[PDB]
Amino acid sequence: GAMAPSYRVKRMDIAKNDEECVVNAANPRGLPGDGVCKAVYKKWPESFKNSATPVGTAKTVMCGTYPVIHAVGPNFSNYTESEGDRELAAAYREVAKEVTRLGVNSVAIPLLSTGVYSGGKDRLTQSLNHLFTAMDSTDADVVIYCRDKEWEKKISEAIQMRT
Ligand SMILES: Nc1nc2ccccc2s1
Ligand SMILES: [Cl-]
Ligand SMILES: [Cl-]
Ligand SMILES: [Cl-]
Repeated sequence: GAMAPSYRVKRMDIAKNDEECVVNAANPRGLPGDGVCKAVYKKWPESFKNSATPVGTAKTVMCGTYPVIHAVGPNFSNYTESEGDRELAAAYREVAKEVTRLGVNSVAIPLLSTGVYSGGKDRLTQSLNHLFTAMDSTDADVVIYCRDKEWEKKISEAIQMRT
C-alpha cells in the first residue's frame, strides 16, 4: 500500500498518468469508444483483448505488465435513475476489488458515467461519492482525472472537505 494513502485530482489526459495502473471508462463490448476509452485504446490497445464485461463490473487486462482495469458504468440514457445509481455504485466496488487484488500502490481513475453515459445530467457529486464509498477502505494512492477546469475545482474542494 501507499505509506499515507491519499486522494488527489489532476486535469490532464489519463493516458499520461504517473500511477501503477489505470481505470478505463469502458463500454460493455470492449470497443474503442470515445473520450477516456479512445485515449486508453490509443495508449494500451493490447489491453482490449477479451475486455468485454457487463454493466456494473470491472475486468483487468495487462498491457505488458501495466494493468488496465475496464470498468463499465451504466448509460443513464437506458437505465432508470434508481437502477443506474445501483450499477454505478457496483462498478466502483468492482474497481476496488481489482485494485486490491493487483497489489498496486496507486491508481489513475476517471469519474464513471459523467460524459457520454450521463444521460445529459451533471453527475460529478453522484459519481465521486460512489468512488469514495468503494475506494475509502483501499490503501492505494488514488489520482482522479478530469478535463473541465470547474470540475477540477469542485473535485479538489470535495477531497479537501473530508481531510
Ligand atoms: N484523454 C482523456 N483523459 C480524460 C480524463 C478525464 C476526463 C476525460 C478525459 S479524455
Ligand atoms: Cl493533457
Ligand atoms: Cl461516460
Ligand atoms: Cl471533466
